[PDB]
Amino acid sequence: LSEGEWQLVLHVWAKVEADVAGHGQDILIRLFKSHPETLEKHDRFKHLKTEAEMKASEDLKKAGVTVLTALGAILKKKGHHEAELKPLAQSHATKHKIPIKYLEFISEAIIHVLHSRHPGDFGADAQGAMNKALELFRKDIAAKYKELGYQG
Ligand code: HEM
Repeated sequence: LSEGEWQLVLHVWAKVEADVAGHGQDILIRLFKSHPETLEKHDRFKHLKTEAEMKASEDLKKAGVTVLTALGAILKKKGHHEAELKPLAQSHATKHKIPIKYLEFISEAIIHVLHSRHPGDFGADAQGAMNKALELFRKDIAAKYKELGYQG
């Protein structure tokens, strides 16, 4: 990415950082409504049925913060993220078994929620920069998955 593209990514991300849990809820709810098979991966809360149940769930709220905390740390490295990807790839490839296509699905949900919440900070320039950042994440985590023997 260019330095300007990185700055656009980090600009909108600072808006996420104002309420990380609420953004995480919205992104996971979007993911699970759009791609219900992904909910099955979360044993603690895979039985949730309605949007209201999802919003009330403490476990789902914790999960959203876990994801966004880790992704924010990755984005702030501006591509220089091998050390942060290493433990993530280890668990996601060998324990949770999250295929790349699920990482595509959550990327779509992140983009949807950022555009819904922050359109004036998420125009075409910024959306393209975030798309590039999230594609770089997925490309590099895929390479690390294969190093670990996982072809997902
Ligand atoms: C931006 C993408 C993602 C990030 C940064 C992320 C990050 C994290 C982190 C930091 C943890 C806790 C430590 C660990 O187990 O490694 C975790 C756990 C987990 N992740 Fe992810 N993750 C992402 C995408 C996903 C997706 C798309 C799924 C499912 C479709 C998923 C399923 C899980 C599961 C099942 C756990 C174990 C805990 C639980 O059941 O809530 N991850 N992830």
